[PDB]
Amino acid sequence: HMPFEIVFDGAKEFADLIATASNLIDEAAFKITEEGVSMRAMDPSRVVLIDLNLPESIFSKYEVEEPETIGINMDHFKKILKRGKSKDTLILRKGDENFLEITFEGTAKRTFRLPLIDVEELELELPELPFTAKVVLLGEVLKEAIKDASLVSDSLKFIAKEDEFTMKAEGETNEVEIKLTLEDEGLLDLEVEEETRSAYGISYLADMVKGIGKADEVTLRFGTEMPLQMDYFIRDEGKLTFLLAPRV
Amino acid sequence: MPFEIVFDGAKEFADLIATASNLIDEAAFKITEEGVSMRAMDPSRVVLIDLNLPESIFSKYEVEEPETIGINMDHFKKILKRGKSKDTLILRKGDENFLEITFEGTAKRTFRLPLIDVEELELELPELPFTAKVVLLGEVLKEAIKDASLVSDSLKFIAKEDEFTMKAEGETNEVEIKLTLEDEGLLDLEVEEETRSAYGISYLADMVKGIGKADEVTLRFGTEMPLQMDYFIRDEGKLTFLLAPRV
Amino acid sequence: MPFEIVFDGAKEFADLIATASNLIDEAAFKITEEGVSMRAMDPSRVVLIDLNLPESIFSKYEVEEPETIGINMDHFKKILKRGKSKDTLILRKGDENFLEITFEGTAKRTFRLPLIDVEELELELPELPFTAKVVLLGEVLKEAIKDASLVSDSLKFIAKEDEFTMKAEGETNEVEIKLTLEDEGLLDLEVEEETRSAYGISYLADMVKGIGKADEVTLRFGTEMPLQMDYFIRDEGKLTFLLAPRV
Repeated sequence: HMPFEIVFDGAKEFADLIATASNLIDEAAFKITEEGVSMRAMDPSRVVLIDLNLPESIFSKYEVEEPETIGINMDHFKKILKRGKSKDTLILRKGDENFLEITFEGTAKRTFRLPLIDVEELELELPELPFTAKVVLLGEVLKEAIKDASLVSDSLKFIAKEDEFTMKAEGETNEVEIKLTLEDEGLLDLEVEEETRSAYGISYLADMVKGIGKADEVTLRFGTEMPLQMDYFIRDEGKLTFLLAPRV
Repeated sequence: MPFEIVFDGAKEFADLIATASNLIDEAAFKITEEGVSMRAMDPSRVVLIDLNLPESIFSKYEVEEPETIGINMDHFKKILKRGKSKDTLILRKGDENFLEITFEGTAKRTFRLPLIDVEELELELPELPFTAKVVLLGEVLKEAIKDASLVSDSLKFIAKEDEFTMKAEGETNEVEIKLTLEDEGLLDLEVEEETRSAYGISYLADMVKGIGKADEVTLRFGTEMPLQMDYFIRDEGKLTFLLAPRV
Repeated sequence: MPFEIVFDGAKEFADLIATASNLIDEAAFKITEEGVSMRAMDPSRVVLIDLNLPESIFSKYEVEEPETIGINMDHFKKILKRGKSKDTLILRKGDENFLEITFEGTAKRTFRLPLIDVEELELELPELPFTAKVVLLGEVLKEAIKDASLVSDSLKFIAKEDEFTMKAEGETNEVEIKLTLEDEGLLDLEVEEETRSAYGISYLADMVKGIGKADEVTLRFGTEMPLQMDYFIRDEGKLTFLLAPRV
């Protein structure tokens, strides 16, 4: 565990990224190499897989001597990261000691000391899955549909056809459909190999999109009775990815 | 029995229904060729509400045959709360027995709302001998009710020739809200005789919860008489509360 | 008739009373012709609090009868939270035992807040040998108190000739806020010798709750001495907390 210094401009954007990921997980092992920071984790129900990739190109300073792996209490990390202001600089620094030093530089110099726990890593791989449908769309639409489907049901059907993406949720007698064509604003891109249907639990969906903003582009990939893969991009270089198991 | 009604400004429409459903729970909407109307009482039969929306405030108004539909107001409120200020609202009914609510904006979002049948009542609004008419900004009204709640649970209205007063007194505390024509918040006053009545704050509070700050509100009342309070939606639709006085 | 005081900007006045009520329950106001003054302790007898409002901050200040009134701060605060930022606040004491509070804006609103008899103790705001003085933005100050609240119950303050340093430590975790004259949030630093003290966060939490981020706070303290926190009210008035230290 050699020392490193990592620096990020915009402490608030970082917090909101960490907060999204932390919605599902509680402890995570961050891999720090000379190429970037990568975190890969499942939530306790072993239904969501989170994968964070922050290449070194999104950091204003990235001094990493030797590749190591630190364990972080995600909720404690978030309580601290939430004190960052939008124009603050975030500095994550480790010395010889077994804690993390999180510093905010702006109107003052605020320094926290975050104790480094140990996390047991699972053999977690991001496999190449045969997704038959791909969908880029505004977070605004996505956040909307999960909130609207929550009014009716616990699960949300996704239905992708050559020219229309559709979410649908059926309750005791109440029903909601959201429908999107390339003629719509919310829909940026739609690639369907074959007509594709699948369903996913709103509870998990609500937590994955909770930290996404109305303005962001989200990519969806999914297949008939296959995982849902949702990802968006951080400073157009970092990537946050969720893999979500279906309802069967 | 199909129809199609289109309203530009989904969020405005919600604010309207949300004002109505503060006191109502279930309503029959009368859909005719001239507009949509609804007349409901609250559970304690203290308040009559009367919503009229002429065809001229809808962008598209296609009604084949006049009809009446009953709506669970609370469910309808929940769905209407999902519209954005720039969405277009579409109220469509096919030959089936539910209500298609649709928001066209960044996406097409469609809800099916089951209809219900509603105990309708000998609901008529006779003209009553009001001796006082006040017109005032909504924020003056919302203020004086929120202020009065701190002291009492009744609000006394008192009109003389050139002063309008709301007064609320408790055991030791007391608040008074005086309005004269010189004040920006009063837009009009007409009093034929000195008028005094009192009304409950619980009901009043709920009547104005959904009223904008800069809305023009009209109050008509009379000594130991009901309080008629109305204000306009888009200058052509009208919302009326009739409120029973206190002893 | 015994006095009439007028203050343009009711919400500004409210926010000031609201600051000094986070610690105080009852208080005696000394109304002289020079201005209004107020000096109270919190129930712990740990924070001394002292408010002074020179008559030059009031648009109208007529005092016939210099006297002293007693006020239930929570009741006063409930009323004062009803003034709008464009309201004119009026305080009238007539012959009787109540304080008439008026908001003049879009309407005339009047409250009668009943006065009370407060066991006014003898409170001297003494002079103390402070060795460190710091001026800084509320934003910094409120953050440090929130930050430090995630770790500990006390907050060390540490002034050296060049840097000001708040520091809170628990069993495992640590926060540390450091300010030099090169930082935008420090505006004045005057240190006579190296100074260190400690204070309860819970009390610091309430003293700053009502302070705006744009505000300018003056800290004076010395080793194991009270903490003196000033912030000014329209440049003429002064609010002053005095905070017994933690050992």
